[PDB]
Amino acid sequence: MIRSENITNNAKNILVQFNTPVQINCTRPNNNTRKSIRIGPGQAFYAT
Amino acid sequence: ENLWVTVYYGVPVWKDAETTLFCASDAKAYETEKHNVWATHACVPTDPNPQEIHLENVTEEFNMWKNNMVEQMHTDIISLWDQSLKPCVKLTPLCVTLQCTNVTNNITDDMRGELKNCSFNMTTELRDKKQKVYSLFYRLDVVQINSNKEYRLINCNTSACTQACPKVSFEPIPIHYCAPAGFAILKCKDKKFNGTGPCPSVSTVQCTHGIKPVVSTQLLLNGSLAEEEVMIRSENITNNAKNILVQFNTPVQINCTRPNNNTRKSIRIGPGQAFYATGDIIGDIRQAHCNVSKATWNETLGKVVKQLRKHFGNNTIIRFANSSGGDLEVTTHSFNCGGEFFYCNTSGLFNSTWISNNDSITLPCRIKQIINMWQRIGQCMYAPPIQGVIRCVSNITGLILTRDGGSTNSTTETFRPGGGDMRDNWRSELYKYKVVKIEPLGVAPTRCKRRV
Amino acid sequence: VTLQCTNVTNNITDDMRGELKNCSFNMTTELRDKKQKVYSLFYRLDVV
Amino acid sequence: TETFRPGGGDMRDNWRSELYKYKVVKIEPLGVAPTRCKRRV
Amino acid sequence: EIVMTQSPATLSVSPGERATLSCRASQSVASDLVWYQQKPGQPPRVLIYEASKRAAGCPDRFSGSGSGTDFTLNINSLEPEDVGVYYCQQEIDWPLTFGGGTTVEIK
Amino acid sequence: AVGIGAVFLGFLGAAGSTMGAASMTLTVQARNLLSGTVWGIKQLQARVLAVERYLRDQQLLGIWGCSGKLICCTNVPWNSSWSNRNLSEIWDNMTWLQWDKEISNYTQIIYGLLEESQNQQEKNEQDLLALD
Amino acid sequence: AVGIGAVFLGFLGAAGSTMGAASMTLTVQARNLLSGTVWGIKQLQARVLAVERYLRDQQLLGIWGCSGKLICCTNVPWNSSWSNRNLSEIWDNMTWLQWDKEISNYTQIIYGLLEESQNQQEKNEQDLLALD
Amino acid sequence: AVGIGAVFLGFLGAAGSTMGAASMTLTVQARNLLSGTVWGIKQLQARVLAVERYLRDQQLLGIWGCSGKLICCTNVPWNSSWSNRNLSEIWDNMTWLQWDKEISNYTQIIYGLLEESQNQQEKNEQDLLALD
Amino acid sequence: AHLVESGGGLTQPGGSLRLSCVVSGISFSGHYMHWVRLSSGRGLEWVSGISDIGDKRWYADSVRGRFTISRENAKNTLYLQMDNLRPEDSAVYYCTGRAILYPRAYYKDHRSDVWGAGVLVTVSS
Amino acid sequence: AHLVESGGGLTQPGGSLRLSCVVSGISFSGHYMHWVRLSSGRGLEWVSGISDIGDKRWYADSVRGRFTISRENAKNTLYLQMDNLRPEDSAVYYCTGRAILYPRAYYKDHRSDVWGAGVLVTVSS
Ligand SMILES: *[C@@H]1O[C@H](CO)[C@@H](O)[C@H](O)[C@H]1NC(C)=O
Ligand SMILES: *[C@@H]1O[C@H](CO)[C@@H](O)[C@H](O)[C@H]1NC(C)=O
Ligand SMILES: *[C@@H]1O[C@H](CO)[C@@H](O)[C@H](O)[C@H]1NC(C)=O
Ligand SMILES: *[C@@H]1O[C@H](CO)[C@@H](O)[C@H](O)[C@H]1NC(C)=O
Ligand SMILES: *[C@@H]1O[C@H](CO)[C@@H](O)[C@H](O)[C@H]1NC(C)=O
Ligand SMILES: *[C@@H]1O[C@H](CO)[C@@H](O)[C@H](O)[C@H]1NC(C)=O
Ligand SMILES: *[C@@H]1O[C@H](CO)[C@@H](O)[C@H](O)[C@H]1NC(C)=O
Ligand SMILES: *[C@@H]1O[C@H](CO)[C@@H](O)[C@H](O)[C@H]1NC(C)=O
Ligand SMILES: *[C@@H]1O[C@H](CO)[C@@H](O)[C@H](O)[C@H]1NC(C)=O
Ligand SMILES: *[C@@H]1O[C@H](CO)[C@@H](O)[C@H](O)[C@H]1NC(C)=O
Ligand SMILES: *[C@@H]1O[C@H](CO)[C@@H](O)[C@H](O)[C@H]1NC(C)=O
Ligand SMILES: *[C@@H]1O[C@H](CO)[C@@H](O)[C@H](O)[C@H]1NC(C)=O
Ligand SMILES: *[C@@H]1O[C@H](CO)[C@@H](O)[C@H](O)[C@H]1NC(C)=O
Ligand SMILES: *[C@@H]1O[C@H](CO)[C@@H](O)[C@H](O)[C@H]1NC(C)=O
Ligand SMILES: *[C@@H]1O[C@H](CO)[C@@H](O)[C@H](O)[C@H]1NC(C)=O
Ligand SMILES: *[C@@H]1O[C@H](CO)[C@@H](O)[C@H](O)[C@H]1NC(C)=O
Ligand SMILES: *[C@@H]1O[C@H](CO)[C@@H](O)[C@H](O)[C@H]1NC(C)=O
Ligand SMILES: *[C@@H]1O[C@H](CO)[C@@H](O)[C@H](O)[C@H]1NC(C)=O
Ligand SMILES: *[C@@H]1O[C@H](CO)[C@@H](O)[C@H](O)[C@H]1NC(C)=O
Ligand SMILES: *[C@@H]1O[C@H](CO)[C@@H](O)[C@H](O)[C@H]1NC(C)=O
Ligand SMILES: *[C@@H]1O[C@H](CO)[C@@H](O)[C@H](O)[C@H]1NC(C)=O
Ligand SMILES: *[C@@H]1O[C@H](CO)[C@@H](O)[C@H](O)[C@H]1NC(C)=O
Ligand SMILES: *[C@@H]1O[C@H](CO)[C@@H](O)[C@H](O)[C@H]1NC(C)=O
Ligand SMILES: *[C@@H]1O[C@H](CO)[C@@H](O)[C@H](O)[C@H]1NC(C)=O
Ligand SMILES: *[C@@H]1O[C@H](CO)[C@@H](O)[C@H](O)[C@H]1NC(C)=O
Ligand SMILES: *[C@@H]1O[C@H](CO)[C@@H](O)[C@H](O)[C@H]1NC(C)=O
Ligand SMILES: *[C@@H]1O[C@H](CO)[C@@H](O)[C@H](O)[C@H]1NC(C)=O
Repeated sequence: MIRSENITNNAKNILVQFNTPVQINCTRPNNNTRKSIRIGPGQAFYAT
Repeated sequence: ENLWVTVYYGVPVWKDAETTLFCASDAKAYETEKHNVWATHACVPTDPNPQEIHLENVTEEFNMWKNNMVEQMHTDIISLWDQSLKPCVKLTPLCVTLQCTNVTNNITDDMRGELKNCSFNMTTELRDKKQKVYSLFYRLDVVQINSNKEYRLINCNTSACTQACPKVSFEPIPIHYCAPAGFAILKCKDKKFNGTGPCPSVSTVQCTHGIKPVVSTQLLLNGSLAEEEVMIRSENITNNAKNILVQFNTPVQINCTRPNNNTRKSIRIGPGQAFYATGDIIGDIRQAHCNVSKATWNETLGKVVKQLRKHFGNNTIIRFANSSGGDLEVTTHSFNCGGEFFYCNTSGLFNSTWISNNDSITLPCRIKQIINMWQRIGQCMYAPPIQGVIRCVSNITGLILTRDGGSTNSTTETFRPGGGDMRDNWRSELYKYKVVKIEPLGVAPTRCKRRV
Repeated sequence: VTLQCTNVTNNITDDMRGELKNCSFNMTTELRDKKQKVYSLFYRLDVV
Repeated sequence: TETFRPGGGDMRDNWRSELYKYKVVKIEPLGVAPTRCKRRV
Repeated sequence: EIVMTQSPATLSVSPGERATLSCRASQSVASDLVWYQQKPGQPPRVLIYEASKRAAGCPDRFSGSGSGTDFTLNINSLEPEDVGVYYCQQEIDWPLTFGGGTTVEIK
Repeated sequence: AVGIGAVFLGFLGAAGSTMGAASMTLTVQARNLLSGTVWGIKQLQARVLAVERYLRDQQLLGIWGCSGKLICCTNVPWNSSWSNRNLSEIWDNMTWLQWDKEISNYTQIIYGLLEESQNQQEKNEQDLLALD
Repeated sequence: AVGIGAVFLGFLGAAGSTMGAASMTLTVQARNLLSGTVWGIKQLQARVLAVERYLRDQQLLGIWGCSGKLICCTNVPWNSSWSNRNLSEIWDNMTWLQWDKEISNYTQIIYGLLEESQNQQEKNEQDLLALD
Repeated sequence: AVGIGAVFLGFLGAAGSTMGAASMTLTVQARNLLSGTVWGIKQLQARVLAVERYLRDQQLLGIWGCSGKLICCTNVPWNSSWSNRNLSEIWDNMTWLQWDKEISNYTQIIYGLLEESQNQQEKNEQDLLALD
Repeated sequence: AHLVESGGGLTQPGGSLRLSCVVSGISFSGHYMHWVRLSSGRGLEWVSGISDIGDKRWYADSVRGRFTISRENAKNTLYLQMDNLRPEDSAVYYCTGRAILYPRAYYKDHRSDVWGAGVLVTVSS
Repeated sequence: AHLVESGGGLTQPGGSLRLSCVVSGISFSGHYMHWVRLSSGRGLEWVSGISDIGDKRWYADSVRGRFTISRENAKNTLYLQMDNLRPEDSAVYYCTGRAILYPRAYYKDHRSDVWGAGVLVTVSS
């Protein structure tokens, strides 16, 4: 289903709705390590 | 035979419910200009003549361990303590290195290494200039970091403290928790009520009596006394992990004082922020102590043991031991005497054995300023010093006891003081109250139909 | 603060060339008097 | 030809795809209408 | 329980003629009696609920009346579509038993 | 000023009595139902719920025909599934609390019968009666 | 009356039916008008707005001669300038929404004659001609 | 009855007028009694107070036999100890504000006299033979 | 309560005129405004009229279509446009308003029939 | 308003079966559900009956105690778990629903009486 307000005008977005869900897998191929750096009294800064 | 439904409005019908309860207090402690941590100037003025109405043939079931009034009260206590500190100074520039020397100065009789004379570099109104000021901290407030040793505060690793407001007072005044119109607060008037089960004497008072929000561990302070005997109330008396709340028939008077004559000095740590620090104690330096009368405490412990023989074993010996361990709020007895937070040893009181067949007990206390209240790791409050000699007279109206694992079944019952959880403190005064919602609508058949 | 950053070029990466930066900087500790010298990995989109 | 490119930016367009079928109305229970009925004195 | 006694099992009448049915009772049923139609191969459906009032979709030919013990079902115009088995079941006591069964065949 | 002395039973005082005695004290538990930073929020949140509970009670008393009546007679018959006791075991052997715990499932069948099948009929019947 | 159940209509169920058939569902839509801190003020202003709307509707209903009245007859005469169409075209041929769209211009005028030219006149006559 | 407008009297439009003439503005004064972070909780409190002040004017009126009534008769005698004149010098030459300004002390003892000699006295007479 | 008028004048047939009736005192929103002209031989005859709520304009049988009536509740003015004129329209035009004060028992006279000072328009070749 | 009931089968006597009637369209929680079986000679014999509000169950005198009935309002499913079978129980079983639609003049037919299609239970040795 294609939904738009004024689809003859190019300045309006077109919200397309799907019938079947296209599956997408997203990953980060990195084993980061969270390191807590204490920056103040009761404050921490978690860094890579 | 020709039964028609009829509507009755105003029937005496209630069901148990949980609802918000507002505040009420006496107008004598309400019009005063001295502000309290427990805001009371926003409370409703109380009724001069409360309506205590007795119900005949009403047997209602109360449960003090699943009581929502205690949780609502605890939420209100935490909220009030949170919002009363927002206006005061944030003591975040206090986290600097400290060069502390032990105060071995002009008396130092038994306060050997408790008071520390700490000098630190502090900011001022001008951000590019720094001042060298000194303050007298306690041993519980400082910790070493690796003569003039290097120190730091105990909180600076965990949190940043907010200094308490110097004009507010941590004095518990009575608070009446009242239910909205359309609700009711039942009251168990039974004298043998253990906290759970049916109560034959139920009264529908409009709202509760004055419940003072007293901060205490291991010694329930002044409040509601039991009417006839020493009452033991436990959620499960056959459980080793349930606290044993005890009420007292007679109150045990405890006198607590600080013999030091403290001096408050203002250290301006910014544009409009002042750090009220300990100056120099003039006169005599002595350890702060609480004394409990030995004749009264022995009779009171004797009444506790005698009423504890029914629950466990009538020939089983009862032995009182000191606290096991943990944090200072659980290990020692903590309270609030005029704004100064004590942490008193209870080894003098809970040291006895009881076979089935005129002095004072001096308790050595330990004053701490930087405290972690309500066991919240991340929020701390700095109590400012109070100049002059302080003294409190208080009624020990109860105990919080923790039982260890039963050795060889029922041979000896070792009871130690517990505490730590602040919901057990409000349970000693809200045990007899519960909140019900009232449904006045009711349908019932009669022989009368509507005349058309 | 003034982050002193270098390119990573560790392991074998992949030509993620110039995407991760190894930044070392002076950060305050719990005490106001003392300072730390900690290091952290920052993406190229975060650092200027 | 009609060249289409992806958009984005306005975050409200994500929730227009879920809230397109719902709308909120207020309800007025009072109403007047003519009959032959009149009340007594 | 309130036993239900019905008419004889066959009242086969040629179409276009008014057919009259009835079913008896042991004790009083008052106004709570219904009627059903089960075609062969079809689940049953109601005709006259509360012994006087027609259901939805039923034609004007199906009419029922009666109170107390004796009740009557009146079929004004008979149709070849109206072949089926007739039942009446009480609804004032608890067991809710049905009728014996009356089968009308098309002549 | 004939007749001297004044003692009231108090609010909810007939709760242990039977329904035949607690239905004679309906004025006491009706007049006292409303009677007209934190602790500024909870006081506000309490006197909103105090008005809402009263108005929900009065709306459900005004949509049936009992607008301002303490004892209200209606036209729905009492079906035997709700209770099988013949009046005596209700009004002389049972309190109102036990009656609430007995008819608690059927508080929506009874209410819908009070509204739709009878009160919405009674106003329309009065409409057709005063039409001519 | 032994094997029957209980199924009700539901809120706004007769919105597509005609006003002659949707005039007997008024008790169904008269129930859900009342329905009994960080972002607790959207739940606290919503519980006062509904109370205010319900009380405004009740007070507007009660300043007429209709106290606790679902279908209330008034002897305010119907004007021909508000709707020229007659009976059997309103109650059998339109729903309530179309009639509301037709009468939304003159509803303030109709409320003014139900208030001023009827109630404070019938109540003044009750305390004058009758009840001395 | 055609070709003429309809202009309504504004709020408090008969403030300065005789009480007989101001007795026909009761619907005018009763319609506008309900009116349909920082700066959000104070007006919420004001709306709750306005709702709770709309009540106790319907709850003082409702406990007597005048609920839903604008002009209500009461069986309570007017003793001459209060400020009393003839009806020609009250309803024809005198405003409502002046009448409130004379009886400013006796209005409280009237409300105590309407809950004692109107109700709980005639109410007990009704309770002598209540249900037939 | 003064219905002051303006506009108009002497114009050849086929011209366009607009008459302005600025109102004061009375409530313009709830007033049914008319337009009645007074001519020699046929004095005080109806022309147009507009409702108080709505924008329904009722006209006479003879002069329908040749006049356009409009009102504005913001500037509190009433208009009448005079297009496609005929020589029988030489008359003085009165701006009048009618409303029923609804208390009716509070108001002794509930007839709010307000009139105004007429302006004279004439049409000739 | 469709009742897709299932179950049945051929089983020796003394066994157990589970007839599940799946309810769609109508309000299941407000409907009074019974069970009616039909065999040769036993014209529409009653089996069981369950309520809509409350869990009171009523059984016939011949089949009392052996059989059990249950329902889930969140699942719209009705079960008649047969136990201790007898050869006279060989019948086709109808999932029956009964309710009165209480706005009884807006509904001209204030009676549901919708019954299921029917599943056949055959028991023999
Ligand atoms: C949406 O559909 C309606 C009815 O089919 C139609 O009138 C309208 O023009 C459509 N709008 C668009 C943007 O397609
Ligand atoms: C849509 O856009 C066109 C031109 O792009 C414009 O003429 C029109 O007014 C717009 N709006 C509509 C069709 O509602
Ligand atoms: C309580 O029960 C006793 C015995 O039935 C009765 O005499 C008494 O009146 C009852 N009390 C109340 C609540 O009236
Ligand atoms: C603490 O040390 C300061 C100097 O740093 C000194 O002036 C002061 O007297 C000392 N106070 C005590 C109690 O020793
Ligand atoms: C404060 O800072 C000065 C230098 O600015 C230093 O000489 C002194 O030792 C410091 N005092 C402390 C850390 O107590
Ligand atoms: C408390 O007393 C009740 C009797 O009133 C009893 O049933 C219950 O077991 C007791 N509970 C404990 C923990 O002693
Ligand atoms: C302590 O108890 C005594 C009774 O022995 C009482 O008079 C006194 O007021 C109590 N003190 C409090 C509650 O602070
Ligand atoms: C109390 O403790 C015993 C033993 O620890 C346990 O069996 C029981 O379930 C507990 N709870 C009660 C009695 O409610
Ligand atoms: C506490 O002090 C009061 C007077 O201040 C005295 O009467 C009482 O005996 C003291 N109690 C103890 C335990 O010292
Ligand atoms: C007083 O305490 C001792 C133990 O310290 C105990 O043996 C003695 O029995 C107690 N006296 C009384 C009267 O209980
Ligand atoms: C405990 O023993 C004593 C005897 O000295 C007796 O009076 C008391 O009732 C006993 N309590 C029990 C068995 O609970
Ligand atoms: C308890 O008393 C014992 C003496 O037997 C002592 O060793 C222990 O440190 C004490 N613990 C506390 C927490 O006071
Ligand atoms: C309490 O007293 C005991 C024995 O007197 C002692 O061992 C202990 O260190 C003291 N302090 C604490 C905090 O337990
Ligand atoms: C208990 O008291 C006795 C004598 O008063 C003492 O010898 C013993 O050490 C004390 N025990 C504890 C744990 O305080
Ligand atoms: C405590 O010190 C203050 C001055 O700081 C003095 O006025 C007061 O008398 C002293 N009190 C005692 C008991 O020494
Ligand atoms: C980043 O540089 C530091 C030296 O400042 C080094 O210790 C660290 O291993 C480097 N990190 C990586 C990922 O190479
Ligand atoms: C950190 O401070 C040192 C001096 O203490 C300086 O040499 C170094 O450049 C600083 N690191 C920065 C600015 O990244
Ligand atoms: C109904 O119960 C009442 C109880 O008083 C009894 O008098 C009456 O006989 C009962 N009716 C039947 C039919 O059992
Ligand atoms: C009415 O009572 C009968 C008999 O118990 C019951 O079967 C039926 O379900 C009830 N109906 C309603 C609507 O309560
Ligand atoms: C009255 O309504 C009927 C509709 O049945 C219509 O035929 C008739 O013309 C109407 N009469 C008038 C005068 O509008
Ligand atoms: C009916 O409406 C007309 C408007 O065309 C108005 O002139 C007339 O006064 C109204 N009738 C009544 C009784 O107000
Ligand atoms: C003001 O007084 C006069 C007295 O003649 C009266 O006519 C007028 O109606 C009064 N004011 C109003 C508008 O009520
Ligand atoms: C009128 O007032 C007098 C004196 O103030 C009093 O005696 C009399 O009872 C009053 N009348 C009534 C009806 O109360
Ligand atoms: C009041 O005026 C009326 C006029 O109708 C008169 O009959 C009556 O006697 C007067 N009352 C007094 C007390 O003057
Ligand atoms: C009402 O009280 C005031 C003050 O006591 C008094 O001046 C006034 O005269 C009183 N009113 C009457 C009508 O007497
Ligand atoms: C209602 O008023 C609007 C605006 O004045 C108008 O467009 C519409 O035609 C009117 N409807 C009726 C039925 O008078
Ligand atoms: C009401 O329902 C509950 C659970 O569904 C049931 O236990 C109870 O018996 C029911 N009440 C009656 C009177 O049947």
